[PDB]
This record gives sequence, C-alpha cells and structure tokens, in this order.
Amino acid sequence: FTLIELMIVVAIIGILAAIAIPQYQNYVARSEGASALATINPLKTTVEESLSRGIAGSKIKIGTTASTATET
Amino acid sequence: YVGVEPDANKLGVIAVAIEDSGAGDITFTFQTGTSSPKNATKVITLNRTADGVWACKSTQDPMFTPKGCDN
Repeated sequence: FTLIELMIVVAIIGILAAIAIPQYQNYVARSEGASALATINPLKTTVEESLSRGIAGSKIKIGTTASTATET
Repeated sequence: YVGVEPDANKLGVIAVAIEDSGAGDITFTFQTGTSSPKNATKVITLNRTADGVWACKSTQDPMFTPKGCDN
C-alpha cells in the first residue's frame, strides 16, 4: 500500500460525495394531494346517487356496514 | 276503482277524492325517502270543478313543474 494509492481513494471518495440532492418533499406532497383527491372523488357518485334515489342526506354515512334500502 | 295501488309509483302516493257533485281532485304527493329532495313533499293536483273543467296545479319549483300544470 502506497500513500498515493490512499490519497487517490480519498480524492475519489470526496468526488463521489458532493452529489447535489434536489428537493423531494414537493413530489411527496403533490402525490399525497393526488391520492387524497382520488380517494374522495368516487364518494361524489355515492352521495349523488343516494340523493337521487331519495335516501336522506343524514343517512349517507361512511363505513363498511352493509347499506340497506334506507341507509347508504 | 282505478286499478292501481296508492303506492304503485314509489315516488309518492296517489289520492282520489271526488265529491258527489262531481268536484274533486287527484293528488300525487311525493314521499320523503323515495323521491329527490327537491321534489319531496310536493303535490301535483288535478283539480276538477263541478262544471267538469280540469286543471293541473303543482307546488314544485317552476323549473321542475311539468308543462301544462300551473305553479
């Protein structure tokens, strides 16, 4: 092992560092907003259809309970 | 008998109330739970006078009122 060998390794370590890391939280925030909008968008169909069929607005709830003829 | 049940149309019930003099009306009252909120509890009345004149009166919104029925 020579000192030139180790100094070249140190220089290449420094060069391999310093790689600029761009902003990434904006991408995550935008994806979260898109996911939320895509999650709550189909619920417009449920509310509108239930209101069209006469189901009371107070009877339109959120859950996995089996919807009856009066509750959705 | 008219041949249909009062609740034959699920939107609302139908009531026929004709007096002996010939005056009467035929009403269609939308029922809550089976009709849209805009039309709920609204009545479409086919009033008949003792002289045999038929008229249609509706309590719905003017935009939703069908043609030929006054609002």
